[PDB]
Amino acid sequence: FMQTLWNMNPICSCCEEGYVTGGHVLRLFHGHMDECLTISAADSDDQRR
Repeated sequence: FMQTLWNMNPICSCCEEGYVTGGHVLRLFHGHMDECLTISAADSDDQRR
């Protein structure tokens, strides 16, 4: 019942089609046909760093 005041602040809004904005998840592909920046596989002693 005690009053706590809150702010309402927008992160995003409507967006033009085919335009990349912040917050989306993508695949970063560098090369010609098939290559991407990846992290090492599970275990394999690389520690995924």
